[PDB]
Amino acid sequence: MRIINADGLILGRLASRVAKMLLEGEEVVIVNAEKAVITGNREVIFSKYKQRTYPKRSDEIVRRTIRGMLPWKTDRGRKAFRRLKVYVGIPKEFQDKQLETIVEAHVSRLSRPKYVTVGEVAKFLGGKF
Repeated sequence: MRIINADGLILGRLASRVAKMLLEGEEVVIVNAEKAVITGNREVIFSKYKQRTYPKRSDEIVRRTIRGMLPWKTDRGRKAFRRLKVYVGIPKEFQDKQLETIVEAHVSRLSRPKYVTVGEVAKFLGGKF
């Protein structure tokens, strides 16, 4: 399996790359889901997700975003989605494992980064975490 640390990764980019991994047969675990980021204006992002509510918890938001990038309705999409596990923080079983990142998804690769974390969106919506 491949364990990805979502800390500082742009949600959309993270989701697109992970969807491809799942379709290619890889088992993917995402940790620190609440630390992934969404670029844009804070009020606009909050409003957008407020209208969608749809999961309100960080891990669920990340899971749903990835589901939308897969051929969900098909048999190939369902099988791929089954190989995904998402968690907030880093559960005990993954604390001493190698955590990978996705360089292309780093928000730090942006010149003028404006963003909020998934956790901040979850808190705003009333999610547990």
